[PDB]
Amino acid sequence: IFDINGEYAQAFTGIPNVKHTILEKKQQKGELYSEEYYCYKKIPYQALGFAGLIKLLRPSDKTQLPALRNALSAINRTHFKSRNIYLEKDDGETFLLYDDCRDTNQSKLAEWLDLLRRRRLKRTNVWPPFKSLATLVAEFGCVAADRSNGSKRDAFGFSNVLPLVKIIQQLAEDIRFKSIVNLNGGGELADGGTHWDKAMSDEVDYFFGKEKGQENDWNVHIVNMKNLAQDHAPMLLSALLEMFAEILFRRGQERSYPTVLLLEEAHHYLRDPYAEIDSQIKAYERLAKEGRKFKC
Amino acid sequence: ETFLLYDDCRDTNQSKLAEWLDLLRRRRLKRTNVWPPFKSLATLVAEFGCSKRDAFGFSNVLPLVKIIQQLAEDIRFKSIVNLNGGGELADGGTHWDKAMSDEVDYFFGKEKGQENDWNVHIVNMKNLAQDHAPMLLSALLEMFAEILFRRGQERSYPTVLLLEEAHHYLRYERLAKEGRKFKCSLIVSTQRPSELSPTVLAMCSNWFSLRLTNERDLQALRYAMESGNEQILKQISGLPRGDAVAFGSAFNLPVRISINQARPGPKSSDAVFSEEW
Amino acid sequence: SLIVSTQRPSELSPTVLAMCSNWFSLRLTNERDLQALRYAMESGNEQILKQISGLPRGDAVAFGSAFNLPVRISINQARPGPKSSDAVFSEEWA
Repeated sequence: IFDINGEYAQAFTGIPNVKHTILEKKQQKGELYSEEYYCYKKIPYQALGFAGLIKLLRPSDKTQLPALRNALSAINRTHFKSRNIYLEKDDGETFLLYDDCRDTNQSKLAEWLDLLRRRRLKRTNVWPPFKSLATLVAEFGCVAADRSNGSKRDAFGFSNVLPLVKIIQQLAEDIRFKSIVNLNGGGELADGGTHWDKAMSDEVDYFFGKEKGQENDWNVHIVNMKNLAQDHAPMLLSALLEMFAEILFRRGQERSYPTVLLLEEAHHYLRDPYAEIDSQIKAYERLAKEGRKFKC
Repeated sequence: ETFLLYDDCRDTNQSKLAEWLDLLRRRRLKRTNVWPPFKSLATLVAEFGCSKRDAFGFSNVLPLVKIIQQLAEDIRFKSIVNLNGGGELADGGTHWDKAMSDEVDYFFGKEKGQENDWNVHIVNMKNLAQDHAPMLLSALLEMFAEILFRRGQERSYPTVLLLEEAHHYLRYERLAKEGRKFKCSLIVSTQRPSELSPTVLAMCSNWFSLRLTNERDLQALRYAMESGNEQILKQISGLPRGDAVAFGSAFNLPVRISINQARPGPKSSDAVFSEEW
Repeated sequence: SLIVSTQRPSELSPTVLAMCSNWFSLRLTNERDLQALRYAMESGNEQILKQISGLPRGDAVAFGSAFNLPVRISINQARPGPKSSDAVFSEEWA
């Protein structure tokens, strides 16, 4: 059941074999079922998705699309520190700089692009801070390298991207959204080289469940909250539909578990009236189509 | 002299790019013997989006390139279209006809005079996404019609087509009209006739109607009759399962026929909720 | 002078059918076509109209300014006739 407003909790007291969640310790038969037995759950900012991040970035200004695409595409093979903007040398020597914005040895961007397309560069195994994406976005577009033995600085591009940088950083500087994200981190990494499979298997196993022949602890998954967002809640609720549709399609007929959903008040969030993009329409249309293929 | 096209709007040697684009316009290059990938068109569009240059002019081409870059990577669409490329190309200016003809000959039977290794061509498409299905199916149908136009009657053979749930993809429209001329036949099966094309229904010469309840479905079907009567429309609303009402050019009077059962039955898979436990 | 041959009176331009001094009508079961014809039908003639909905093969109703009075005509076959192709799929599937 995918609740929206917190009123069904009143009448559902005293039901055996129920897993309860609101927005490790497991109890069982022999203990009464009552209130004030709630848990918490947090969603990170990486789970929104590549298409979701693109939609929230809403690139509709000149040549910002290639910059955003390459900024999002240049995260696994980028060397960056907290406050040290320098270019890693292949030979080994280090020429340190300062925080000042000055053009130095940046002509090797072509070499870095060729090397990262070759897929023989050192990778990054840390959890990227949110401000890293903003730094990468701000970095591209400003510098325009010359053809040979020269440089050119243009303030027109900086003026054009000033609305871009303000709209991307001011909205990210918010407090209403900040109360539902957890930064504890400290997960674990699996070796073998197929870690990309793990990066999706973890959530499809924990949040969605296992396949037949295996054992999962929770059998019902209630989602309910009191805090509501006027312009952000429907997107986040619809954000879960695209990932679920992708998971259901990839599962195939080999693995498929029956699921009964009870989404409520669809017209509030299924079709948002202040948005023009029709991407979500195909998303829930495909989800509805997939509801027929298997037991859903 | 060697030149390469870039990806991230790279500006390199713009003085000699003008002669490159002029030669490309006048076609003074070397022919390629392989099929480029589908993103080659996107790269060409980026190159052609374009002394000093103004970003205002280049800003006009963002929607198509962003749509292409947001649609190509999807597994659902990539599961259907083959983007391997690199196919062998013949020398000349009739490459399109060969590529069309190969697929048409393989999929929709062969030309008159050539023996075939089959007589029934069953096609299973249950995983195809209906968001992209109608355009592909309509394109295939119109390509078949365009190929059939050149064939003529003297080089054609009788063909029969069966289409279940045809209202989804029947929505480009010349196949039905030219079917009589090019010796073709069709069978339309559907469940909501209100969505059927207004012209396609009138062309049909025989009618089989089962239990149909909605007024709008029987409001338009009333409007598109040519050889029926008004004395059987009442029994439509209460037709039992397995009973049909027929009127056309095969019966002197309309007949209430109970259809015989054909063995074996079709693949009707039932999701049992108690066996799986 | 013009001769109009058609099967859908509702698909004709409404101002050209009324200009025709004479008329003909073979079997027509669609009510919307019969109503369109009756919109330009001579008054006082109703019994022959009931045959129009049920005229058998090759029967015509003649009413106009070139006939003494309406009559149900049995048209006679002319030899040779039209092409009458009507391609048959059994003969090529033997």
